[PDB]
Amino acid sequence: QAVEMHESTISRVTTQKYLHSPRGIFELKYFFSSHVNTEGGGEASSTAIRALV
Amino acid sequence: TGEPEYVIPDVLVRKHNGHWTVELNSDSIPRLQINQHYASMCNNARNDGDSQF
Amino acid sequence: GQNMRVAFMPWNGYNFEDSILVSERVVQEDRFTTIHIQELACVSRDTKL
DNA sequence: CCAGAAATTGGCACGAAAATTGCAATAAATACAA
DNA sequence: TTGTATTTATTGCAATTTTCGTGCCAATTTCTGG
Repeated sequence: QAVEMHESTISRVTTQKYLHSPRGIFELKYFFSSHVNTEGGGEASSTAIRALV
Repeated sequence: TGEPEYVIPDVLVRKHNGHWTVELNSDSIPRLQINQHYASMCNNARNDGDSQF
Repeated sequence: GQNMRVAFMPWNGYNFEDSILVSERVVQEDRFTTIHIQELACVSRDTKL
């Protein structure tokens, strides 16, 4: 929705491509994750929950 | 014995002027160019068999 | 350098062909002792794993 | 100390949502001959 | 003056497979009263 393209194009582009950040080297598919609910009403990613655990 | 293996990133993220900026890694971006010699060989007076090719 | 009390004479073949005979008192006074400093480096990088 | 009770764990299952892969020629703009 | 042949500009839909969270329960480990 943000870049006004199809989900298949987004899926194909972010395949076996890496990104360098001051924190490390991450695959572009590392930033997509599921979620659970939250008492306030929001959502919390599974990566954050794994880090907390 | 041995040595670690690295990976060349495709996109670089850095914090400039207080905001994060993203660019492409210029050391790995593929690029091509048209040979000007054979391209300029396209003479109309030359045989059509070569010209169409 | 340093100022040294020197005599010009042969001494039992120990100054043969530009050799130099040195007193022990020179060593005991640290008159030609030098300091040397060396640098070592360790680099921590980022790998794929 | 013993044995029954209770807490803990992970394999399997269920639907639902999300990610992946097959499909191969056209729309429109522009320059040229009557 | 116009109708037509040639050259840029099009980077999605639709099945299908895979992954998500969470319940059930058999097997295992921990706990507590007489």
